[PDB]
Amino acid sequence: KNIESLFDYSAGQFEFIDHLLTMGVGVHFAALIFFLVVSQFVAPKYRIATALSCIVMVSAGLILNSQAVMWTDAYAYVDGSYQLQDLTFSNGYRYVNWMATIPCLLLQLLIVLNLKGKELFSTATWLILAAWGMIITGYVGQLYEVDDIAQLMIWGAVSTAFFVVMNWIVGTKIFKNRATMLGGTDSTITKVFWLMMFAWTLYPIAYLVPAFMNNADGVVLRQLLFTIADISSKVIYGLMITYIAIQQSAAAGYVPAQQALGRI
Ligand SMILES: *C/C=C(C)/C=C/C=C(C)/C=C/C1=C(C)CCCC1(C)C
Ligand SMILES: CCCCCCCC/C=C\CCCCCCCC(=O)O
Ligand SMILES: CCCCCCCC/C=C\CCCCCCCC(=O)O
Ligand SMILES: [Cl-]
Ligand SMILES: [Cl-]
Ligand SMILES: [Cl-]
Ligand SMILES: [Cl-]
Repeated sequence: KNIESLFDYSAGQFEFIDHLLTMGVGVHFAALIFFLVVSQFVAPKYRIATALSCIVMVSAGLILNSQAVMWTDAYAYVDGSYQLQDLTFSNGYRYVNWMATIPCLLLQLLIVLNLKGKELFSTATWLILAAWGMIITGYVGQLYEVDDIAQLMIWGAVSTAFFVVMNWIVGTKIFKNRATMLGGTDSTITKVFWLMMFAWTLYPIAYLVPAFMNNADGVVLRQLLFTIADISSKVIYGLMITYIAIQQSAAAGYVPAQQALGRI
């Protein structure tokens, strides 16, 4: 069902994909240690936002690790190239994991936006429903990336509709609650919005790779786009969320935050 199964891979193509996934594991678990240590400098009001980054680091890191082992399990060097064996490789597990990681990325944004109570519960509910609609329709579409490209594009259009509506909720909440943010993070949160628009858009681009580059080099390109998008949407994004959480904690008088920012 996946275009990965259609091709043999040169030693260079196979080893580069292996190193891309392995490097992605190292980056996420290295960042995990950072968010863990820094969490003690976050005020209790925002500490959930930094803990969610730790949850995203292990969740994304485990999928990248699972993809890397599946990649080496599925292919062996036979007659001068890496060829498919018994076990299969698939990108579908990324979609299943997004069902958990995307709500975590959205929740930590709502936390540093100083949303509370019923507006927090209502906004998160609509964001998660829009995200799940996007992921499920996209998962169904990529099942047809070999057998029915036309069906992959129609499911992608439905998924893009959820994507655009989700981004409109995110943008509306950011620019409406930007005024409530402390320590100059009202400026920083606008860059987080544009980082999200850039990084999250890489995923539909990779989703369309079977339509404009259905060959072994397109397989490499898709994993490369996934690596750029994962690092930007989770690691860099989490580093900006954590900075915003620390800066607002210090502005609100949290002494550990003031001492942490003061020592650097
Ligand atoms: C850390 C993982 C993230 C931020 C995943 C983001 C996923 C998306 C933004 C989903 C994108 C899709 C569309 C925009 C329509 C085509 C199918 C979906 C999955 C790829
Ligand atoms: C924040 C951005 C993170 C970027 C992560 C990717 C880092 C490595 C990127 C690729 C460099 C180009 C590698 C050359 C590809 C060789 C083609 C091939 O033989 O398959
Ligand atoms: C084993 C696979 C390769 C492992 C590579 C290890 C290198 C990881 C490098 C950094 C990952 C990002 C985490 C850095 C924490 C924040 C850095 C900062 O505060 O500027
Ligand atoms: Cl607090
Ligand atoms: Cl507080
Ligand atoms: Cl993920
Ligand atoms: Cl073959």
